[PDB]
Amino acid sequence: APDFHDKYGNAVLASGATFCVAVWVYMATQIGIEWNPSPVGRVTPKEWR
Amino acid sequence: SVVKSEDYALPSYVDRRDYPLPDVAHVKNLSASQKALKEKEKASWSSLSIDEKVELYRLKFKESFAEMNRSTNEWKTVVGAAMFFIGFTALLLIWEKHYVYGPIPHTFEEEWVAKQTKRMLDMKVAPIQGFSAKWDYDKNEWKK
Amino acid sequence: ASAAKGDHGGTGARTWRFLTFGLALPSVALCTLNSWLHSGHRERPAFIPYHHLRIRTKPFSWGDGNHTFFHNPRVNPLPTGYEK
Amino acid sequence: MAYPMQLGFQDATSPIMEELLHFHDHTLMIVFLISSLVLYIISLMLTTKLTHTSTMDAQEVETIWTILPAIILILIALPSLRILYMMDEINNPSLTVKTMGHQWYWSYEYTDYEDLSFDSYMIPTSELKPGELRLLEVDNRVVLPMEMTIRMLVSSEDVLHSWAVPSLGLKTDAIPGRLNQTTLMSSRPGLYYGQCSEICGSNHSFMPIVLELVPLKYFEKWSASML
Amino acid sequence: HETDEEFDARWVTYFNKPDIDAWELRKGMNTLVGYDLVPEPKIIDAALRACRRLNDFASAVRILEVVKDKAGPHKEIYPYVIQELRPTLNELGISTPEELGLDKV
Amino acid sequence: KIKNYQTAPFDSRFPNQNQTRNCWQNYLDFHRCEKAMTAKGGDVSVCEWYRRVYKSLCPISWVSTWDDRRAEGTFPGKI
Amino acid sequence: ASGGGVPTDEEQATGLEREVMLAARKGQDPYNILAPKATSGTKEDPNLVPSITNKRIVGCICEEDNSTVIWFWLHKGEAQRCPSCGTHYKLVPHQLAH
Amino acid sequence: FENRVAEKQKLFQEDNGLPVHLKGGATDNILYRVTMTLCLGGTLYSLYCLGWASFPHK
Amino acid sequence: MFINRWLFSTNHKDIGTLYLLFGAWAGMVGTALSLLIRAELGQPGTLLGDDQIYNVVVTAHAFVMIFFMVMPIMIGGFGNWLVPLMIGAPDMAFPRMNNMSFWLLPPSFLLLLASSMVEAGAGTGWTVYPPLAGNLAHAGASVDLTIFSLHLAGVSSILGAINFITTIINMKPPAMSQYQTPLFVWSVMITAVLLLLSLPVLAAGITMLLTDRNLNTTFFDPAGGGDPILYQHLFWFFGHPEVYILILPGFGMISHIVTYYSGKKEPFGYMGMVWAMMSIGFLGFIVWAHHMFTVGMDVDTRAYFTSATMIIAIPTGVKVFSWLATLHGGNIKWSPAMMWALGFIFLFTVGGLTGIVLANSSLDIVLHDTYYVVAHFHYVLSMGAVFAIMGGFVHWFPLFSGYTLNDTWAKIHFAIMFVGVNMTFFPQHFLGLSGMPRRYSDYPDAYTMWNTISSMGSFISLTAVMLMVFIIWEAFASKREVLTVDLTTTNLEWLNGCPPPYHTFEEPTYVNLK
Amino acid sequence: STALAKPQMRGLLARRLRFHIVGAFMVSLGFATFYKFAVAEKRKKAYADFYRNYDSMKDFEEMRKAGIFQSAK
Amino acid sequence: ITAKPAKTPTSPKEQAIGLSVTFLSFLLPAGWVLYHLDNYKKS
Amino acid sequence: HYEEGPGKNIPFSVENKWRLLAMMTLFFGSGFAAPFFIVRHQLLKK
Amino acid sequence: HQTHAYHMVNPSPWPLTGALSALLMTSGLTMWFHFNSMTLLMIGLTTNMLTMYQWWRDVIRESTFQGHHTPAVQKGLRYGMILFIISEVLFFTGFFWAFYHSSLAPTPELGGCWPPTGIHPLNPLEVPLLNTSVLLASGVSITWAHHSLMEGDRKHMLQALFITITLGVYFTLLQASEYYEAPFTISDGVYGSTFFVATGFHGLHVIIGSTFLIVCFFRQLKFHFTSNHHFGFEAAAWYWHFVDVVWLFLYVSIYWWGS
Ligand code: HEA
Ligand code: HEA
Ligand SMILES: CCCCC/C=C/C/C=C/C/C=C/C/C=C\CCCC(=O)O[C@H](COC(=O)CCCCCCCCCCCCCCCCC)COP(=O)(O)OCCN
Ligand SMILES: CCCCCC/C=C\CCCCCCCCCC(=O)O[C@H](COC(=O)CCCCCCCCCCCCCCC)COP(=O)(O)OC[C@@H](O)CO
Ligand SMILES: CCCCCCCCCCO[C@@H]1O[C@H](CO)[C@@H](O[C@H]2O[C@H](CO)[C@@H](O)[C@H](O)[C@@H]2O)[C@@H](O)[C@H]1O
Ligand code: CUA
Ligand SMILES: [Cu+2]
Ligand SMILES: [Mg+2]
Ligand code: NA
Ligand SMILES: [Zn+2]
Repeated sequence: APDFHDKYGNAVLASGATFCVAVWVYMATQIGIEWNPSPVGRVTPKEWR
Repeated sequence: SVVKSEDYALPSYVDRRDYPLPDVAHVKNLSASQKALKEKEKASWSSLSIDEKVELYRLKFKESFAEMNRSTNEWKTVVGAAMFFIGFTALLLIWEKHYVYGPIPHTFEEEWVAKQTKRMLDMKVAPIQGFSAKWDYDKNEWKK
Repeated sequence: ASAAKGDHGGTGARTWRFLTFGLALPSVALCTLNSWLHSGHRERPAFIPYHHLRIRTKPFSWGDGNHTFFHNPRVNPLPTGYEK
Repeated sequence: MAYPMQLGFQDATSPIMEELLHFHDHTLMIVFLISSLVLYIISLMLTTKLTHTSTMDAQEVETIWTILPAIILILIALPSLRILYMMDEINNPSLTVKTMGHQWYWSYEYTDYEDLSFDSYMIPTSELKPGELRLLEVDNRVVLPMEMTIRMLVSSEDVLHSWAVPSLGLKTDAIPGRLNQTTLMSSRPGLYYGQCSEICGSNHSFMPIVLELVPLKYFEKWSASML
Repeated sequence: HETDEEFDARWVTYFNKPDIDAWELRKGMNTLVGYDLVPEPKIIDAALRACRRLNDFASAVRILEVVKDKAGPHKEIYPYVIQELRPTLNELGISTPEELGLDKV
Repeated sequence: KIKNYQTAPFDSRFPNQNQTRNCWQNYLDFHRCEKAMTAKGGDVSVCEWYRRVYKSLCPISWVSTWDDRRAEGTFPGKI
Repeated sequence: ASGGGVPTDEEQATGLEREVMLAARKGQDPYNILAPKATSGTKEDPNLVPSITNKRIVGCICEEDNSTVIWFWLHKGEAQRCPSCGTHYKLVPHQLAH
Repeated sequence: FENRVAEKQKLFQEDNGLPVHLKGGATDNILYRVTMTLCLGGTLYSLYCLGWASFPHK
Repeated sequence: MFINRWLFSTNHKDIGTLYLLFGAWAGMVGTALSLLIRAELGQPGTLLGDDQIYNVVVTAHAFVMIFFMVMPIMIGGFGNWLVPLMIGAPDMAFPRMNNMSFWLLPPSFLLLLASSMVEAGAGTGWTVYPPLAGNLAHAGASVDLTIFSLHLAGVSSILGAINFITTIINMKPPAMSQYQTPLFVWSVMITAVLLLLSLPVLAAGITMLLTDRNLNTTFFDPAGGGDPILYQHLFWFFGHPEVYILILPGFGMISHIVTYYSGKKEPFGYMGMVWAMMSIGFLGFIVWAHHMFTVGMDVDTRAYFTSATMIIAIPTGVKVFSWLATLHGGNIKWSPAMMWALGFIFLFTVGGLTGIVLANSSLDIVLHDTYYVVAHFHYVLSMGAVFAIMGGFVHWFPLFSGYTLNDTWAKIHFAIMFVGVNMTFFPQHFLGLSGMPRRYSDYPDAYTMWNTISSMGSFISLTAVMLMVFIIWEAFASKREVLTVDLTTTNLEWLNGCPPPYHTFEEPTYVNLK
Repeated sequence: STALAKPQMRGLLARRLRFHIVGAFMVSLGFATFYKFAVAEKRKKAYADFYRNYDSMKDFEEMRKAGIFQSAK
Repeated sequence: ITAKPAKTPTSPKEQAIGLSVTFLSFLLPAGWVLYHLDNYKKS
Repeated sequence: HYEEGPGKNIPFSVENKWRLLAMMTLFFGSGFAAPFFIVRHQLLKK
Repeated sequence: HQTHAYHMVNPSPWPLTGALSALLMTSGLTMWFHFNSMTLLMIGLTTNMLTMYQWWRDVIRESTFQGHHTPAVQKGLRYGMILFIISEVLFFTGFFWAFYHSSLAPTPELGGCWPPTGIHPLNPLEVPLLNTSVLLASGVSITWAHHSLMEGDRKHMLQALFITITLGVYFTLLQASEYYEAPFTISDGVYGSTFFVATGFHGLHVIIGSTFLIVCFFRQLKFHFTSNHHFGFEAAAWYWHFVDVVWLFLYVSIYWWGS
């Protein structure tokens, strides 16, 4: 006789994975967090003096 | 069959790969037909039917090796659920960014950064490997 | 060492009482003599307000905060010198 | 200075710091190897249905697992100790400079010939000039001659501080009533930054160190101009 | 220690004791499966016959299961053993776990 | 005269990280010498090396406190 | 030099102290101060395990110097065997306090 | 002085169910109540003191 | 009835339970503190205020995690519950004194909270170095409250160590030699010895700080001919042994847990494990100045402390390898406790190795007072000690309570914690190598990325801590009663049932001498 | 109707251990070789190459003209 | 280990409650403080 | 003498799982809340 | 009914009142140092004394009057006391470390010498020598006491123990008087600091030990001890030797070598 995991395993895995990826991607890119990546290959140096 | 708390000091039954013949039978009380079966077991086992043999097995043991060693779908629940709570953590971080944190220093504005980066290059910050090493001073650009 | 006496046949009450009254107490009596002789108030030294002494980083929690606990007027100057 | 996303040590500025980089590569290799071996053997122990649960004899394999780590420690300690003695070698400095820790800034004294001393405070974030570094710039840098052996003497006039400049492999605690000595020698001109490295109260995070390495001639004229 | 043949003989003799009791049957099997080996057919033969003398069909089948288990991923071992035990299994009327459906989860 | 000083040289008496005693010692030596010379009718200039060394090594505040204490009669060292 | 006036244990020991002391004098060990000595531990010569109830935990150090002790309840009735070495133990219930 | 230990042994071995710290009689109870009162009282008072010290008095 | 039982206890299991309760509560406090740390450092700039409030938080975090969560749970809790049961003893030697060891802790904790409420708190670091901790840089009652808090915790532990040593030496079955006692018991005994020897030295040191602050002594004040460095020697003479105190009972529980879930009757190389714990215990008294490589110490002293510190790797290595050898050939049960233990073996090894990096005074010049130290010690404490506590807790909860946890939930909990602590601490290695100092409320902009990721990891841990509370509630809410436990023949503590009776071993076990 | 061959039936666990510990050892040497090439030698050659023809005055001069120094305009 | 079935089973719904209430008891008070931090920092 | 057995060897009641939830909540919650309220207390002084 | 020989103690309030009294004394000290008040302190000291009194009373009840101290219990108490004494040795060790640290590397503030400039140490051949002969003699009289008790001699036990206490009391009075007479104070830099704190904790231990001896004296008057069971006396005696040995180390280090 099928247990909790046999009945809900696939759903808990699928919707767990989807939720976690979605909300981490959202938090990482949409709310103004400054990650301060390397300037290397991304910043054009500008005159400062 | 039915195990009680106040039997802890008695020899008990276990299903374990590495303890194949436990200290007691799975089933200790026997019905009339079960008694007759234990009697028949004293004669040639060739005269036992398949059903009778299964029944003798099931009197002695609870689960077979195959049953006891079976794998399950628990991992899905576990991994799924962990991802869910890690996901939930992101909501706490979102709440914190919105309601707790103020603006970050002005030194992270894009123009500040671009100026700081030049200055770091003019000062040859990490010129051997770390930073300036990656800048082509001849072609005035990041090393491809 | 082995001291300079002997017994050791059996260390009992009698022996330890022997040592109490034959050696220990007499030594205490001798040292008491020696002490109650070399005593007498030696003349207190000139006061010099050395900065490593009479430390006060916080007032003491008794008296006027400026006297040590067993302050003796005769021999313990305050940070500003001997008392009247 | 450190740069965004940095994983390892700041680039070496002195021969000593270069020495520590090579010794750290050597140790780190050993750290990866051992911890990756441990992880590997765990997984090995865990990935078989074969069993052997009877009493295992120990006095044989215990040799291997005592002698091997002993050999490894000696292979660390040797280069460790060579470096340690190098750092202690007599060198004859050309110049002595004192620094005194304070809540919350550093003062420097160059008193070989004239009486030169001044205070060195963090530039407030609101007053950074464009391209300057938050929490790292000071009003008055420690100008020093490049390519010369300098004796740094370190102390404090109040609580503990510690004077550090990661690029030069330096960190010397600043203890009141005590005069700690270290030596500094930059292979290159430039600016080399560090930060107070003993908890010293409300502004511990905000009393940085900035070394300005330049040629002797410019160092002399700076000194003079600073009296 | 001792040679492989001495070990096996020691175990054969253990199980072949005519008046071996239930406790010694269990102690024997439970000890034997602790070792890093799948018992030789001759040892299993002796254990099975002890099961017969003790009128214990179920333990005979459980012994065959433990042989399988002890081989781990070496799938060749168990069927070799059964093959070698076949005259004994026929003589004693011992059905294999597979014949009994006890290999299905 | 025998000078041309850059900084205090290595001194085998104080070879370690703690240089407190090196300052102190050279501070005492200078002021000892100064007192010897000022008394017996001679010249302070022979005291000069100690003066340079202590000046190079000692924190200003230490020297400054020591000098105040010598004036006050509270200097704990022997001069 | 000498006299008396200090009570002895014989005169003044009481409660459980007194019980241990009197028991020791008759060579007995009702309070399990001593390590019992093994018999040969066969079916015929089992280790005799005293008890004031109908079961007692035995710990069997199978071979001299084993660091591993094998623990099990010994029940009133037929001798049981140590599950590791098979030595036999038999419970001998009751009494101690008369 | 005479040896009265036997009387004290009888008293403390009396089968009256009292814990040892109360077994001497009525004075045990009084002394216990004083002790516990001073401790509980003193503790409340230390909590009051912390409360007071927790705030500035300018 | 209730007061007699829980305030006047002389029972080793009840007192164990009080300690675990106390410990769990402390853990919540310690966790909050650590979220405050990581909230302040989660983006560049100032969140709470300057370094004072910040370091008040850092200081309380360490005191709470060390003296109120770890030691009470391992020694007070598991020690009291398990040690008497594992040697078949009817209780501890000094059952009443045992209770006082417990009741000293709430007042100790109350003193710690008081110091953070009066004045501006004690923002000193858990090491409490003068002159910052003295009466001019930290005027008023906070530091004195901290000192008194430590005095109470100290007395609690010294009396506890005396109790454990006496119990373990004196109260085994007559036939059981020391070499027949379980490894957990050994681990607690060795811990108790270190406590007995090291805490009085700390007591001396902090008393001296107390008198410099209040009675015009000058032990640590150059003005009066004292030395701030003397404090550091006294504190670390205690403080290194302290960390071995924090891990040893962990090692002990790891040995049982690994043995148990491998389906073995015994750990591999028992005598080797006893040897290793003893050696570690001894060596941990002769290495303290590795906390002081930057204070200005002679080169030869630095050479000695480097070398003596490194040797600790050898006995510790024997332990690690013996745990692996215990797994070898096991019938592995993948229980939640086993996962904690397996995590323990790997992550403790990592932290130990980064400790070996730090042992080299040469490199320590650059690493000292940076986040590389923080990453080393959180690997061995937040993943070491804590993993062993979790492993132990889930393994023995059914013995203590009579109920079972939901295993799935427990595995979920493990999984979240594991990601959390790794995300928190692994990046701090980078922050250290690149020079981020300790005890900063804010950092130069370059360090922003690893600090962000580290604070995110701390939030994941928070989630795991919350889930843990729910899990324990669920077990008590459901009331699944334990039936059968396997391997009782080599786990004496289980043999009287779950929970065991109030009084166990009223009739002692029977063990033949032979 | 072919019989099956007697397989190896003893020391299966031990044999697996030996095989993989030997494998772990081989991988360790392969990683040590890799690491002493992509990390340790790489680092020494970076520093060596940097300093081989390094001109500290030229470096200063570039720094000076860029304007970075308090003491040199 | 073997155990009896729960004497007072805790259903999915009941668990969701216990879990919500648990998380809430940790998040609400801290959240309150942190949210009003600015109000504290200058008042 | 004392109550023994599951749910009785403990200083808190587990008779009602909701009352228990409330207690655990107050208990672990007060632990976790304390430092935040201490921080608040320090902020609101000076 | 138990069939082992150890003591299951009656549930007791003394651990709690003990712990609370620690809270009252430490709070009290805080209050005294910072809030100019002695009241918490006095309460703490009072409950502390009441705790100790009842707790040890109960131990006497449990042993002399109830018979719980079987040999196995007595053996436990022995280890307990030994372990306790070891912990006290380490405590003192910290103060000696501090002493040797300051005096072996006297800093410039002191004049760079030891004793520091402006410190005039006590003559070790005067009262400190007397103090040494006092404690040493007391070591002898207490051994006589022990032997008399083992030989069953009531009167000579009492005499020797009395003598031992009188000597303890003597040392204390001499030390009080030295403290008063000393021209240096606890505030005279690290010299006064190490001197008064080390000899001060020592003096405290002499008082504790004397008190323990006086308890023994009264229990003996009341016939509690038998010629073979008298742990409380042994414990007091070990403690007393400890006190004597710490004195000899103080004398050699601080009074003699540090002068
Ligand atoms: C449980 C706590 C714990 C434990 C067990 C340890 C264990 C060790 N610790 Fe540390 N440590 C701390 C907690 C702990 N530590 C804390 C809290 C601090 C900071 C104090 C403060 O400033 O606040 C600190 C600080 C600290 C420093 C000071 C750094 C600094 O401040 O500058 C040093 C330097 O030597 C050090 C070293 C070590 C070493 C060598 C070990 C060794 O015991 C580890 C030995 C283990 C292994 C090596 C791994 C297992 C072995 C093998 C797999 C075999 C093969 C290994 C080799 C061949 C090397 N630790
Ligand atoms: C055991 C000790 C311990 C533990 C477990 C931790 C856990 C954590 N620590 Fe801590 N830390 C220290 C001891 C510890 N710490 C010390 C000593 C210092 C140095 C202080 C100083 O510089 O003076 C320090 C410093 C320190 C700093 C540096 C401060 C600075 O230099 O500015 C940081 C920042 O990231 C940090 C963060 C964390 C985090 C996020 C956790 C998280 O991983 C925590 C997640 C929560 C848990 C792991 C625990 C819960 C366990 C229970 C609740 C018991 C459960 C109950 C039962 C099982 C019944 N810590
Ligand atoms: C007669 C010899 C017997 C000595 C005992 C004397 C009675 C006073 C009570 C205190 C006993 C405590 C012992 C040690 C405490 C510290 C110093 C005490 C030594 C002492 O008595 O020193 C006196 C200083 O007293 C001072 O400040 C003392 C001020 C009194 C405040 C006591 C401070 C309390 C400190 C609490 C520390 C407790 C922590 C210990 C923890 C133990 C482990 C948990 C010396 O006097 P002075 O005037 O400076 O010099 C003499 C000049 N003519
Ligand atoms: C102004 C004075 C106040 C100063 C504060 C401290 C006050 C004084 C403390 C003095 C200690 C008094 C201790 C009295 C103990 C009496 C109880 C006792 O001694 O109990 C004995 C057992 O020993 C036992 O528990 C052994 C118990 C040992 C106690 C050890 C004492 C050390 C306490 C130190 C506390 C201070 C900490 C130091 C600060 C740095 C009872 O066994 P027996 O003697 O065999 O009797 C039975 C026979 O009769 C049978 O025939
Ligand atoms: C470090 C660990 C902490 C992790 C982060 C906390 C997770 C978030 C939990 C939420 O807590 C609440 O959040 C609110 C808003 O979302 C609050 O409402 C406040 O703000 C409102 C909405 O703007 C008003 O309706 C109210 O008055 C109120 O004061 C506030 O009180 C608080 O209890
Ligand atoms: Cu100055 Cu930190
Ligand atoms: Cu250490
Ligand atoms: Mg430091
Ligand atoms: Na910040
Ligand atoms: Zn056995």
